[PDB]
Order: sequence, then C-alpha cells, then structure tokens
Amino acid sequence: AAAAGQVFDVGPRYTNLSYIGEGAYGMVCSAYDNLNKVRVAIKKISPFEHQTYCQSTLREIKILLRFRHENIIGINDIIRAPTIEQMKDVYIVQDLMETDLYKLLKTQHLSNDHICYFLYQILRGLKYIHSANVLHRDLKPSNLLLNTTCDLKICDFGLARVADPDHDHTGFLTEYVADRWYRAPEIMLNSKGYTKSIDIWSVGCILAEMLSNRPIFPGKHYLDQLNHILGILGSPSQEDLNCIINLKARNYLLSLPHKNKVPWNRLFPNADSKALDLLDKMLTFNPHKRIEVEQALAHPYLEQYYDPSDEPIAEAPFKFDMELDDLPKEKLKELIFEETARFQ
Ligand SMILES: Nc1ncnc2c1ncn2[C@@H]1O[C@H](COP(=O)(O)OP(=O)(O)NP(=O)(O)O)[C@@H](O)[C@H]1O
Repeated sequence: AAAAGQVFDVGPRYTNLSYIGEGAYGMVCSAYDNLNKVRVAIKKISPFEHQTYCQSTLREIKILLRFRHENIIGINDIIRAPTIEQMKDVYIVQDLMETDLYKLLKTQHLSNDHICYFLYQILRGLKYIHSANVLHRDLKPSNLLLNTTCDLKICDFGLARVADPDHDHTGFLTEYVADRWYRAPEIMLNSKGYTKSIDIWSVGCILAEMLSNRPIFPGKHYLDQLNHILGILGSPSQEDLNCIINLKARNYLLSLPHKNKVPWNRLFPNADSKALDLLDKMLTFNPHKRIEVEQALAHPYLEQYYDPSDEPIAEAPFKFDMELDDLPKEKLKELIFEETARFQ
C-alpha cells in the first residue's frame, strides 16, 4: 500500500504521488497515470463513519457523473474495493488542475482580459448546472480550478441541492453551512438558499474579488456579513423590504441606521465600467431583481465570448429532491458503492 504523509492506495496505475492539499473527508494528491501517460489529481474520501460525510460524497459523485461540461470538473475514474465490506476509502480521479482562483488571487494581479474570460467560464458552467435544476450553493474562489492555459472548472458539489423555490422561505437567523463571505443577504433574512439567485450572488462576490484581490464582504459572523453587504449596497428600498414579510428579519433591517449606496467606481476606480455594470446586477439585494445566469452571459462585458449555441444546457436535469437527509450511513455507503460500480 503506497503511503503519503497515510494509505493512498491508488497503487499500480497511479504512481509518483505528490501531496497537494487536504480537507473534507480525505486528502488530495497529484499522480502519474501509467495507463494514460498524464499527471492527474486524486482525492481520497473516507466518509462512511458519518451520515453527513456520506451525503456530501454521494451528492458530489451523483452530480459529477451525470454532468458533462468543459467548465465542470469531471470524474475520469473511481478506485474503491470490489465489496462494500472491504470499502473504507474512495479515490476520485480527475484532470490535474495547476491551481484554484483562491491561490491565484493570493499572489497574482489579473488583467481585465483574464477577469472577463474567468467570469465567462464561471457563468458558462453555472448555466449548465442551473439548467440541470441544480444549485451549487458553495461557489467561492477555492472551488474554481484553473490549469496552465486558464481553463476554469467548477468543483465541490458537496453542498449542492436540487432547486426548490416553493420551499425557500424560513425564519430570521436560520443556520447555514456554505462560506459566510459568499452568502446572499436573503440567507441571513428569510431564505434556505434553494433558489438559483443564491449562486449569482456568489459569482458577483467572486467578480468583486477578481477586481481587487480582496474579498468584498469579509464578515466575521452572521450579522457582520449583513453589515458588510449593507455597507456597500446601502439601506434596502421600501419595495425590497416589502418583499421581506418575516417580521424578525424586516424589523432587524428597520432597526439599522440609514446608509447611502457606495458607488462601484469608488471601490474599483481602474475597473472596466461594463464589469461594474454587471457586478451591480449580480449584487442586487432583491433576489427577484438579481440578474439570471443567461442574462449575465449576454451582458456587454462578455460580448467577446458570448455564444449561446456554444453554452450548452443539461440533457438530464434532476427532476426531484435527492432524499438523503434521513438515509442511515449504511444505506448511503450502499448507494455510493452502486454509484461507483461503472469504474470496476
Ligand atoms: N482536480 C484538481 N486538480 C488539482 N488540485 C485539485 C483538484 N481538486 C482539488 N484540488 C486541490 O486539492 C486541495 C484540496 O482539495 P479541495 O480544495 O478540498 O477540493 P474540492 O474539490 O473543493 N473538495 P473539498 O473542499 O474537500 O470538499 C486544494 O489545494 C485544491 O485546490
């Protein structure tokens, strides 16, 4: 059993392992694919102890196996034991991507052309995801992979859900998992994040972060996240408040001192004015007024790339809720076993 740091048993076919990160349920290595003669990425996942780990792992696998898109990371192979009894770990083999936008923004200035092309690819992948009735719900720079030729692939569908706008409403201050800094204001107010508009907010946050190499709304906690948003957008309008019927959320917003909108050109004086027009439309407080993915693709900022015939949609949308919250981990291990069978 070949070792890294732990068992990383991808054995004969996958060799010359190099540690390139850790994280959720396992650890990530690069490896030489002795069959296909390319370096690949391998994610070891060890989730079968914890129901919640098994949910995230089954979601990621089910979604990434169904999706086929140039801007979404695919699964090339899956390594696991031939029996459920022997299966402790699952190895997911993917295209090796040189970096992610998080690592890139820590150290590199992006040209206006790079910002434009990266946003185009994010929205092109997102159009496919949304067309499949799926919400990503955790878009952030670390979940956007890039290779040496600036090809961008969305990854990490662990928090992804089938869209359910009918059942989106909830109380004030309802608990949430996805990264605070990329959470739409309605999450803190009255939304479960079951509508496509929560992904467009996250893209808007990522566009702002590409324009300055700093998170635009770096809240330290839940209400601080809302003060950061309202610090730039200003106090919500009467019309936007009238949309918030939940009294705890409405009265919280009414309690706050009046704030005027800060103009995007003050925050980003060297930005392309078309980029700031699109940023404004993505970071709209009211999710009903917020631009949709297909409208963002058609925005003048993206006119060099925009080609709706080359912006494919999903053949096989997820019609129905993935009924995973109440499956015991033993059922979820069986589903993961069945979902991975095609690679044996
Ligand atoms: N296909 C890939 N190619 C290269 N590096 C990758 C790839 N997928 C993930 N990584 C990196 O491996 C490290 C750990 O992976 P991680 O950031 O956890 O990826 P993820 O797919 O978003 N999964 P996770 O965050 O654990 O739910 C990070 O430095 C990632 O950027």
